[PDB]
Amino acid sequence: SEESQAFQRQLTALIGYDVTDVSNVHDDELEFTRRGLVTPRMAEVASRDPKLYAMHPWVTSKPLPEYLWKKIANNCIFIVIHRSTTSQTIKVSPDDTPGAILQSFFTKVLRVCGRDEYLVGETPIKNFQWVRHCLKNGEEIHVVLDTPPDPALDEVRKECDRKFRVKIRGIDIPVLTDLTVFVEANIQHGQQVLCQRRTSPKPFTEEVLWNVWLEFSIKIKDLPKGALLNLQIYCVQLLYYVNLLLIDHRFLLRRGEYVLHMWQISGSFNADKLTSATNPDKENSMSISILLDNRAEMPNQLRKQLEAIIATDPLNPLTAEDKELLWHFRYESLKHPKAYPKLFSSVKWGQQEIVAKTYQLLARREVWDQSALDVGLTMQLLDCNFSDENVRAIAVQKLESLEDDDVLHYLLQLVQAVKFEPYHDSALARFLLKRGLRNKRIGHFLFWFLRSEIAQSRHYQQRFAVILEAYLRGCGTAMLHDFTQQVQVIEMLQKVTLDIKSLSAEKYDVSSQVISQLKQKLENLQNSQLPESFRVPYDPGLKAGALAIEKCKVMASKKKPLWLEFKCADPTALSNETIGIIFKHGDDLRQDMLILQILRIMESIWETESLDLCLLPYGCISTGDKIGMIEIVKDATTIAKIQQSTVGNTFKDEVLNHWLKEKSPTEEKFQAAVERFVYSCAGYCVATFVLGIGDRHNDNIMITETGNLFHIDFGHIKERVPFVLTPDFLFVMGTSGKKTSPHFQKFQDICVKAYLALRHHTNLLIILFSMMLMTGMPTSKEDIEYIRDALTVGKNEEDAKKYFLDQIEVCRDKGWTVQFNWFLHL
Ligand SMILES: COc1cc(-c2ccc3c(n2)CN(c2cnn(CC#N)c2)C3=O)cnc1OC
Repeated sequence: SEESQAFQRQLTALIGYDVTDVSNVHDDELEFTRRGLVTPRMAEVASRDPKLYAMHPWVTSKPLPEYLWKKIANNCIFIVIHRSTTSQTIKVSPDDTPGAILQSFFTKVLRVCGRDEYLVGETPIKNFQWVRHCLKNGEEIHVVLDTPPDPALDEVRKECDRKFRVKIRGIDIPVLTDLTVFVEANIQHGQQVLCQRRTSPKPFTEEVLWNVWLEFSIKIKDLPKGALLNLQIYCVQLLYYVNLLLIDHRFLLRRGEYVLHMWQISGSFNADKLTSATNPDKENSMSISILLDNRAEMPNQLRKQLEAIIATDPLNPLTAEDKELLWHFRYESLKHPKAYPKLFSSVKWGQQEIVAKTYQLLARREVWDQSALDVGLTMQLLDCNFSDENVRAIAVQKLESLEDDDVLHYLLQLVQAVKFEPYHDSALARFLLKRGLRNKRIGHFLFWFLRSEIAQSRHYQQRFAVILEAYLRGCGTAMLHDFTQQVQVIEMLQKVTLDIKSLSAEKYDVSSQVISQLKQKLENLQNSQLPESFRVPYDPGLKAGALAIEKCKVMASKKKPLWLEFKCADPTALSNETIGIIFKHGDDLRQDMLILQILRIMESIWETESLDLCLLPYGCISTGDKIGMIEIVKDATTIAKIQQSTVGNTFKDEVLNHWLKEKSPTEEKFQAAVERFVYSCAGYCVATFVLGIGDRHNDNIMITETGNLFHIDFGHIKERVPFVLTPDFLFVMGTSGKKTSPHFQKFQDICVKAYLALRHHTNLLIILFSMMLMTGMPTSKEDIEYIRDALTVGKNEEDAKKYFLDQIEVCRDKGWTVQFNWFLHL
């Protein structure tokens, strides 16, 4: 069972989709996966330590960077321990374990003050990510000595040689000028079309019957597992598509009569174009009716030709000659882990004997299994180009080597790669499931990532809902309760936002009656509907309480987002500084998340070289359909507001440096803010250029009261500019027009340092950019090819440097021209 069904309805409301539903299925694949995921779930649930699971220590194995070492040049770290009224400092060694620190206190568990963050485990104090954050931001480590959480709170509820042929019967649309239509049928494996047959064109009426056998060149014997029957309707524009796996989840050849509801084309290779899901909109979609009733040493010239192809970028095209060379010299190629994506692409997957030879090659995998982990290389074997389950599994096996900290870095992109999986049950989906069940911070973000996709994609909601349910059946009752609180808040907040948008007109000014109407709605919610407290979706250590209703406003944007301010539910909190969240409707925040995540990856790439470029990747989490939560960075303003304070537009190079010294109460702070500005500006010019999101308006660029520059709103994105480096930015650097400056020559120094460092991880970035465009930007070959030129691929560090320095010179030669042209719109 009775309560066994009351739990499934809880699960459904938490997921945002009912997995028990068989209304849009043509086989048991979803149900088989739903059952197949119980084993890996139970295995991980039974293997995790309960107390370390409860305290989820956020830690790293990585060295403490050189810049944070200067911050503690004394070899002594101060930790202040609180208990009721008492608070006492303790001199600690960076290498000390929290247990050894605790020993020193009791001679005279640890929880971060105001956060659900624990400094527990056999890790040194220099390796805790909260300690590193204090070091970087020049903060004092305030901790409280309390009782550990009880693990009983994390408990789980007890659970032939013939040619292939397809008969196409016809097509039917409920509602349709007098045009012409035909059906194109493709045998696809990865992005490769193994065979293509078409029907004769028939007039485009609402019922189009053919009754034709489409006999392909491929033998049934030769059909590879994970091959798709891609059925397309053309009129020459592609209007409809649908896919069918030819070999099912139990290795059987697909047979019988099918009535498939198809996807419409709107306005190129999207992840949506690969889905095995059928369109659930039965009343308005197009349907298709089908029937299935079926060694000497290498010459130097060649080794060099082979090395030159192996060394090449992931977006460099492999010619037939390259593919034959790679395939012929496959045992030499196997010696290079970097050759693996190229070598697996040179395989004729439509030939059973070649696939067997490929599997034989995969068995001689000592040099791959030995090799150090390259995530960029691993991600390449997980994109749209690899559809083989054994090729993909060797990538997933490399991921198992990642520490939890690295999982969170790639998690979003890893969840998106599940879209490229032929089957619902994959090594990738099981890996994500196991990692989320092991660490609460991974499971927290995995929930929201999986949820954002269920609510915004019809193409993949069915697969992601089976993965979420498998996670939510193992995360444990406390985790379940947290998600419940969080989902309740978002739902009532979404309600409020839609009502606010409706009252307002299209007029620039947000009505003062509307901002009062909001104040009344938020008061009528807090009284008996809204939960007393919830975990912040984009910062799960941080718990929000009751709204500060007098601080809540509607932002003067045409999407009318909600500026919300909450009290911190934690009594031990160091400050009375409110928690600020932007609740926005209309924008699909997945793109923003994807860009904000690449920003974090670029920060790690930089850390690898002891380089800190002070980026500010603010919290941003897609919570549902066209909705989400955005972190409000406290003590921050837009460059456009600084440009409207002393100037007051309907600009001036002076105002920024003027605003910085006005905001800094001391000279050693103002100059620190100027270096912070020059590093953050360098960082954002570099990051923004390689991503091609450089040409921005002053409005979408912010700065903190500490000179920390940061771009915002990457949603959407004649005279062009590579990045934003307007004369006001140059004024803080102490220059005008074409003039040298100690800070400016240093800014060029940081840019080149940062740019050449990003170029050291070219492959990782290209693959992430491509994956982002494929799974989050609904793209073409040209749009993807941008980053190749941006990262000056195949070029030496000198030519590459001459490129970025000229980019700086473009912004200087253009001044405020492109900036004013942005304002000329308004
Ligand atoms: C509403 O549209 C967006 C805004 C931001 C964004 C992010 C951070 C901040 C803001 N907007 C505004 N803001 C801010 C303004 N004043 N203060 C200081 C305070 N309190 C903070 C931020 O920190 C990010 N993405 C968006 O669209 C996808």
